Amino acid sequence: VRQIQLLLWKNWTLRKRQKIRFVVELVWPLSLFLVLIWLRNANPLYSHHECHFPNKAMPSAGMLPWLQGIFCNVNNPCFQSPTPGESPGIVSNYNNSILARVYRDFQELLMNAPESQHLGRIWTELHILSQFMDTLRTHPERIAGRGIKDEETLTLFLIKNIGLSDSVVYLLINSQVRPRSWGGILSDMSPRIQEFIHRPSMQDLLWVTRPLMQNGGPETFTKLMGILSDLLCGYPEGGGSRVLSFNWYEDNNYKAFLGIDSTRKDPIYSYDRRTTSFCNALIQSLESNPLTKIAWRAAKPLLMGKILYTPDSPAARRILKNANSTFEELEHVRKLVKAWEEVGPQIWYFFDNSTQMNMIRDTLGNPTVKDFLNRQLGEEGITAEAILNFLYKGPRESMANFDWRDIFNITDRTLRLVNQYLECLVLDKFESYNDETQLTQRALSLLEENMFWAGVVFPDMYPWTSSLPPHVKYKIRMDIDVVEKTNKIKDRYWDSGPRADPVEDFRYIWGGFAYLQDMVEQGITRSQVQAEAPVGIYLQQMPYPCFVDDSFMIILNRCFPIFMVLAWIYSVSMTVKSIVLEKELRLKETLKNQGVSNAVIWCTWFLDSFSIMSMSIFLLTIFIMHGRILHYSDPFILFLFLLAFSTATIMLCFLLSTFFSKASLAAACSGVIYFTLYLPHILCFAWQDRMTAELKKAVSLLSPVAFGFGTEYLVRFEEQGLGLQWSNIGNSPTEGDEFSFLLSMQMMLLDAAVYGLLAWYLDQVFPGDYGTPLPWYFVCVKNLVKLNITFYENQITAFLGHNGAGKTTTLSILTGLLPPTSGTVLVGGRDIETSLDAVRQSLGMCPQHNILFHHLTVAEHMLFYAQLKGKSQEEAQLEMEAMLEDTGLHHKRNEEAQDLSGGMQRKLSVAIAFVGDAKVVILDEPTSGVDPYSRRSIWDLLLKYRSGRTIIMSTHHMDEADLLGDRIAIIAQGRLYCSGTPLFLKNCGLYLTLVDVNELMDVVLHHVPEAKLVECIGQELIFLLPNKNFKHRAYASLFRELEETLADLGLSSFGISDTPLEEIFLKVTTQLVLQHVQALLVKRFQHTIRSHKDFLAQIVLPATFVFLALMLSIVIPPFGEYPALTLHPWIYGQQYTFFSMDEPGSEQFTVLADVLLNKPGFGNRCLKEGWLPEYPCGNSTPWKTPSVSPNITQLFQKQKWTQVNPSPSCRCSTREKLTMLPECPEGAGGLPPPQRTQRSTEILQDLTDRNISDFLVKTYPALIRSSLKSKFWVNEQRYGGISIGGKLPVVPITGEALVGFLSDLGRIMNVSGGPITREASKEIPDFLKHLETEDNIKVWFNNKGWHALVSFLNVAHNAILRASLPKDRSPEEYGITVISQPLNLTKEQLSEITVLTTSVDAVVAICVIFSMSFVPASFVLYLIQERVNKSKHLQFISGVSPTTYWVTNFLWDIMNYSVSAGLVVGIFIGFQKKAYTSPENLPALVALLLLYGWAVIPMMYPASFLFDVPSTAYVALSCANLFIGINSSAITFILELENNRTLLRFNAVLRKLLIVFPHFCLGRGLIDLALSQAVTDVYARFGEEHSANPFHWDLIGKNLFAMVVEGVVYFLLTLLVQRAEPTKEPIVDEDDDKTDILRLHELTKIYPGTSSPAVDRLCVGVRPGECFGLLGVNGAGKTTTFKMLTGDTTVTSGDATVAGKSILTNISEVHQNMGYCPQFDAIDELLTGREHLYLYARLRGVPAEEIEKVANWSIKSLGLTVYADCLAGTYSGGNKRKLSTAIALIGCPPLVLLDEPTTGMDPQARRMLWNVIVSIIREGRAVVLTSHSMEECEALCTRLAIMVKGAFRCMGTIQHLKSKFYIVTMKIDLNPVEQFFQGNFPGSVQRERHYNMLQFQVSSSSLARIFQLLLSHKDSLLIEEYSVTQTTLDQVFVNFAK
Ligand SMILES: *[C@@H]1O[C@H](CO)[C@@H](O[C@@H]2O[C@H](CO)[C@@H](O[C@@H]3O[C@H](CO)[C@@H](O)[C@H](O)[C@@H]3O)[C@H](O)[C@H]2NC(C)=O)[C@H](O)[C@H]1NC(C)=O
Ligand SMILES: *[C@@H]1O[C@H](CO)[C@@H](O[C@@H]2O[C@H](CO)[C@@H](O)[C@H](O)[C@H]2NC(C)=O)[C@H](O)[C@H]1NC(C)=O
Ligand SMILES: *[C@@H]1O[C@H](CO)[C@@H](O)[C@H](O)[C@H]1NC(C)=O
Ligand SMILES: *[C@@H]1O[C@H](CO)[C@@H](O)[C@H](O)[C@H]1NC(C)=O
Ligand SMILES: *[C@@H]1O[C@H](CO)[C@@H](O)[C@H](O)[C@H]1NC(C)=O
Repeated sequence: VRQIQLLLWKNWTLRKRQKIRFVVELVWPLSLFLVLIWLRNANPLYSHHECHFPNKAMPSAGMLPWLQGIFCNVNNPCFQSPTPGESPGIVSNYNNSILARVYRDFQELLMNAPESQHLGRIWTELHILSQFMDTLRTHPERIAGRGIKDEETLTLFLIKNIGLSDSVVYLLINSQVRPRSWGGILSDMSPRIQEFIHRPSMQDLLWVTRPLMQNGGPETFTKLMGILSDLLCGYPEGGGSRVLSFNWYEDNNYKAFLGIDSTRKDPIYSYDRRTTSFCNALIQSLESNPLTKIAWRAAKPLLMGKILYTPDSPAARRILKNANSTFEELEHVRKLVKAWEEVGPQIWYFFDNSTQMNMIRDTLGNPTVKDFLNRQLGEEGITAEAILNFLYKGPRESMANFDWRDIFNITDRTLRLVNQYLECLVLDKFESYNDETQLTQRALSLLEENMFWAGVVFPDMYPWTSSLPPHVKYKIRMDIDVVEKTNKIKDRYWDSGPRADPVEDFRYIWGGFAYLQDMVEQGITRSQVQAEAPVGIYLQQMPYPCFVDDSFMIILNRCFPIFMVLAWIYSVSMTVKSIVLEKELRLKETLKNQGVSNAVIWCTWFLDSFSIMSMSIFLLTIFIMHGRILHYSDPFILFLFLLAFSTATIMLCFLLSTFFSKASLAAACSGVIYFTLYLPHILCFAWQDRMTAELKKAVSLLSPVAFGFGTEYLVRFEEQGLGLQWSNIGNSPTEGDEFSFLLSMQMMLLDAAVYGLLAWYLDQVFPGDYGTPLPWYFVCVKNLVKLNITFYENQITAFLGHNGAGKTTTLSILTGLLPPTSGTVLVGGRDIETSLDAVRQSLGMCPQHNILFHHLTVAEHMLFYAQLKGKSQEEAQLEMEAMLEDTGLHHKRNEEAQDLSGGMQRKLSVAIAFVGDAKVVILDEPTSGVDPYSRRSIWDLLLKYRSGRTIIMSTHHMDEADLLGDRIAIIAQGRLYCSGTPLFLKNCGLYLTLVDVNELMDVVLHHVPEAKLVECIGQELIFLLPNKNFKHRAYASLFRELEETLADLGLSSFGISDTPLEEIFLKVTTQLVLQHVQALLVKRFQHTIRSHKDFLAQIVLPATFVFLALMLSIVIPPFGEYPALTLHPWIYGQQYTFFSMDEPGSEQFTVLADVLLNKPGFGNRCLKEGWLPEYPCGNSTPWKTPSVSPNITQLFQKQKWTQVNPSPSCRCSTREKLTMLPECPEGAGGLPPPQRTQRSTEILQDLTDRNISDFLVKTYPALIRSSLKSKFWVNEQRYGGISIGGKLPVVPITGEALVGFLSDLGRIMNVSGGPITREASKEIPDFLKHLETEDNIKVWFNNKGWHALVSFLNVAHNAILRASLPKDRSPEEYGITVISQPLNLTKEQLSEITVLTTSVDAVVAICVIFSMSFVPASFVLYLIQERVNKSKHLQFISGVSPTTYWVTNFLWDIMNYSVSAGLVVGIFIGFQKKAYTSPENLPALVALLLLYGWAVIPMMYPASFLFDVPSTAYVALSCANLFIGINSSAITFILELENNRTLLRFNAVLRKLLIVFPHFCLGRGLIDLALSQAVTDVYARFGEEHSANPFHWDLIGKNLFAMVVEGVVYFLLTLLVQRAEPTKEPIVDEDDDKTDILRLHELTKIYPGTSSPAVDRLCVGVRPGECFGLLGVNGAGKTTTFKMLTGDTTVTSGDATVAGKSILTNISEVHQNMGYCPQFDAIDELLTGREHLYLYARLRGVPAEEIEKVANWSIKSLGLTVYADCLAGTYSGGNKRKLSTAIALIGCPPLVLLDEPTTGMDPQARRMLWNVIVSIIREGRAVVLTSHSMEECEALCTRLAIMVKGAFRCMGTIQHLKSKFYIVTMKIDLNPVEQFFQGNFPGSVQRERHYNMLQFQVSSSSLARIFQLLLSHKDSLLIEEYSVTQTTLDQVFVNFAK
């Protein structure tokens, strides 16, 4: 088919000529995705490496490990390499620290080396003899000549004075000449000590200790913390990495969009306590300084907090006595520190005054080897005297490290400071309360000062239950701020990451829940068993693989379809508007009649809507690739997906093309239907994806839903990279989901196909032009019988006929639109047998409506309409040139059809009506409405196309038929009357009009006996004379007589006229306002009850929106309710929990494993119904083994792999592409776990003798991928078993009896002494036993599960309890359960819940406002409908001033708004929506609802003036109101949430700026009501309560007052928006190129009501009986004068407006003067839907009262009881005009301005209307006519006037006016008549060829000479018949504006 090319070219021409929709459709979606590009740039993707978190020691695993662990893991570091904790045997990570390295260097060189054994003897020598001390050493010394003392054998002295030739003289005794033992070879462990101090352990002293030694505190606290970590922690890789857990999606609204988030109620200051009075100082310094205001707030409950137990029963006291294991040893530590107070005074006694200190001073000569000390300088740092060093520098003397100064003083100061700090602790934390209700109030009291840890309430035990049940159950009641919420157990939004923030998500560790829980369970276990065998807990979080968390992935999954829909919404609207407009102009019917099929039209529309769509999609894909938003998916499959979406939406537009007939309405409605069809994808995405049937084709019947599913799959793929590559486009992609991206696109294409097919099916049957439901396919033209018509080849055969009397059906049969067959209508020599071909190519037609496109130029209109049935384009140029030459419109070749003149449009349509060489042509009213000059132009065009064509024109103008062409054909409901020329059909007589009565009538009677005065009208006289056998006396002798006698008689005019064709055609066939507002109210009531698309659509749609809002708000559960969780591992779904059995050599560990995995099951599910009341436990115990995977799994791991990386790693490809999880290969973690077994529900894996980390971190991606199906609530099928076994590598070697060694050191001293040190040392072995635990167990927990670390503590402690008990009391009955029940919230805690609820309240308030705003939009639509379509100024002139009109419209608006308000309040009254139905709150709500309309309707009213389309105003107002309300509520709500100078602006806009808007007032009213209700509910169960009476006069009352004042001021504004006479003359001189003494007479001038001289200086007025016709050319449209005279509108004063309505000028009295001149409303102002009562409403404006007459007054009309009962919108073309002109004359007004009194009416009705007009002018009621048809202005206008170029030209009666500005027709050889017309008559004109029907016009008054030669001498000139007619008034009018 070739029509597709031309149709596509036409569509492209329209698209290019629009130039406004094309540019925006191409540019604006790019701008929309620029938002996505900006969001991608702003929101980055977080990428991070592998994590291996260290251990988290528990209080049951010693004090030292737990304390150093809580100090080390303050950040919970992420470590790439696995920590030593994950290893099977070793469990302590802190063996790389400086202290650990020092302790490893020691205990190796010194203790564990067989070198100190010898020195032990010297150490234990002591040799401290108490009796042989204290200056008691004297000996007799009787030895002589020898020593060991001094010889005493001499007569002079012994040793001193006898040192010369005598006895002993020196240390060695000698009588002749003067002169055990060695400890450790005089050196002991010298080289060992030197080596030990020369190790890297010097870094402990000379590198890191030196900053601490200098001053108290080296520098800022960060460096001190780092130094302490280096000493204690010693973590590798420096400071550990962090994940920062960037996920706020769990509440925390203040920190996301409210700016800075305020903390909790911070304490004021240290307001006294029982502490040291120094601890208060540091507490104040920490809780007031912002640096530590956060850390101390999270540390005060632990150091200074209380734990409360409810039962107070002896069992509870016994349990807690076994639970204070850590505190009873922290007290021991504190006592040990405090023992310094007594030790120090005795240690310092060794320097000031001590005998021991003197020994080293006295040992310098020979004791302790030689003079050198350290074995004669054994080491470089050794030796020196040491008597002037840190060893001693005298008891008191004045140096870098001399004496015990700089060591003892600093040590004492540090120890005293440590004792003071440690005294700032509370260890009697356990407080004994009862009944569990004092617990809650005391916790509430303590939480103000943060001195409250928790409360351990025990269910089901009375205060008198000394014994302990086999199943001991207990609860922990934490504060909700520092405990995980118990209402949600999962994150509810899976984000790739380990969820390991130090402070944001580990509320179970730093909050103290886990520590207290473990202490309580340890107490319970040790009370129920009491068999020692201590086993702690070393909770270790599961490793996490390297991940790339992209925060943008949340977007583009719920925002990409939003943007796509909002991007093609305007294209959808524009294309639907174009399609509907192509049918509204009745142009699709024209195309179908021309020959092109419907399928071709659909195909070309698809091509037009697809070319621009493809261009836009190409631009969008280029932008997306350039925007770096979809970087990995594909460059091309995205383009294919968008093309599929485009064709789907084009098919949907084709579907929505139906159900519509108006372009604007369809354009407005499609733009919202296309989004409503996209809503249920959002509905399924929001809390509905979990409930899926694996085949969403049923719900994806809408294309946007399919696009949403496809983009969801694209998002889910983009996380792993390669989103939509061809390799995995479909074939069960996305973790084996049945629904596929490829399948989704294919079914969307099928959806487009079915939409197109259904659109075809509907369009074949829905339009009213034609239909066929359920088709179930399986001499040129002449008519002998069809009745007898033979259209001649060169005649304009006017096919006249009455409406519905064969004038339409016969044409429809002949044109082939409805071929009846069985006839002899041989059109052009061809029959009906084949009318599709060779007929339409030469049967160009023209319907009544125009067939010109709005936007095509005339240079292309004829081109398209000639090539539609043409073949080539070269001939098309010649045809266009010929058509332009004929039409004479060559100058206006580039002007579009819309810009063409009104009269030129019809001329062009007739020109293109028959252009493809149409031999036979059909015309339907070629000149229905045109200017007479344009009528003559189009007639000249038609007469130039008669060379070979046989044009057939069916005109309702009988006057036009006689002048268009010969051979008229009138059909009188059957057959043919007479197919002859009008001259031969006129005589199927001659009426001469002569314009005193007695003198005028005397001439007619005297000179003729058959002369009769037909009508003696005013200023007229119509004389009737016979036509047949009239001789010469009655032919023109009267004209000779009238001309002979014309000076005496006035007349001044004369003429002869023939019989008009109109006759021939018919021959064949106050106290007034109260009664006006009532009428307007009745009209409104009738209109609103006779329209189901305006009343119900405005009282139900808001109700539906409010119901949807209520449904959305109700389903939201309360946010402030926190239930209690049983805290067992089965709270989640089916899961894998592993099982490592390490340290097999311990029988206790073997029995623990056996009673963990086999006998009582994994967990707590006892033999009785416990720990799982609703979870039954089955009996499977399969003990299976995984089958081999010989693909590569049984082979790749079958090679030799060392201890390192036993698995073949996996691809952490986060280098060039962000793949999030590594997506590890088939190797994964290696061989599968040896067994899978389940007892209750969970699969158990025996990870024994197998690497745990290499499996846990590597098989996790596979499990999560297999489990991730919705990404909302996904169970990763694993949370972490517990690894039985593991020894704490560091254990105190000394153990017990260390005090005995310490006592021996203090034995020879006062180092022993003091009451405090005895108390500290009496129970030291228990302290050392509890310092660390030898055998220990590890626990693995997945922190992504919220309640996992707690639950696995519970299962581990249950196992420990079941293992420690002896070989009796079977463990199947023994268990412990914890229940986390947080405390009830406080004011500040519930403030967040109040804000969260107020958010939903504001959302529902916005929905209610948007729903309620529709009614004012409907009122505006009605106002525009009755404004632009007239009937506005019609009611103005016929009614009271606009003030009362607007008042009654306001009253009706209130009446129609009250019902909707009642519906809304009645849908709120059900279910008690947010307690809006309360007796105190309901009046406020109903008042707000009622007053919102009163306040917003006056703002809706002015929108009528701005908007002219009565359909675009609805959307442009609803969207505007929605935007205003949303903006107002958002500004007034989100800004209300931190004193950052925005609160002043917020208050200003709340008080003065935004208070004006009623939408803001209603929003504030509902928001404040919701807040008040929430506060009342909060205070209800707190016992406070308050009144909070509505109408606060400052909170919600101000909104009501604002609405009340706004309604009045805006009504005044609407009234204001709706809100000269120099000289005049009575003289009339326009007749030749003095008062008012007549009825309905005017004596005034006139001036234009504009800035240009439109109508100035008009005539005076009209006589009582005078139908003054205000005619004129289209240049002077008379609108500027008609509007000024009546109807107001453009009735501005201008320069000199002085015209009056016969009683007063139209200055300051137009309203009073408007009661005399009812306009005829040439715009067909029947804008209502009232039947038989529309005239009842229009009959108002009665002088005093007509209520008893209005029934009969409506009866007087133009033949009532015909269409009166029919609906006003169901009237025919002329019926509405007849009704309008009947209304225009109801009160017999003196002056009537009948503008276009009839239009498109059959002559049978035009004659009746003219009869009514003459009847009403007979009495004296003047009328005014301005119709373009000269037939009406000649048969009705007694006087006539024509205005040209802005001024009138001529006046007077029609006959006298035509005389200043008589054609004889003869019917027969033109030889004798031509000679007679040139020999007898000197003047003549053309003879109109020799067609035997010639028309002769004489330019002279010698009518007498045309009688004898014409009638009497007819045979002399061979004339069969003759007739004389004067020139038509149309010639005179054309002559003026020629
Ligand atoms: C768990 O063990 C700790 C170990 O101390 C208990 O701590 C309590 O500590 C306070 C102060 O250190 C003791 O108060 C003292 O009472 C004596 C009189 O008995 C008085 O003379 C002192 O001046 C001081 O006020 C308190 O006695 C002590 N508790 C016990 C039971 O001895 C903690 O109470 C233990 N918890 C449980 C639940 O048993
Ligand atoms: C805090 O909330 C708890 C919820 O369990 C309240 O305890 C019960 O609250 C309900 C109301 O929903 C009452 O009907 C019960 O009587 C309460 N229990 C008891 C034993 O009285 C608790 O009262 C609340 N505390 C407050 C509001 O201070
Ligand atoms: C911890 O374990 C042993 C204990 O001596 C030793 O290899 C070293 O101190 C540490 N090993 C590490 C950190 O790999
Ligand atoms: C400790 O240091 C102080 C401060 O200089 C000093 O006065 C004192 O002598 C030193 N030695 C002591 C207190 O034994
Ligand atoms: C121990 O202290 C007491 C009193 O403080 C004192 O008398 C005694 O001498 C001291 N010990 C020695 C060895 O001096």
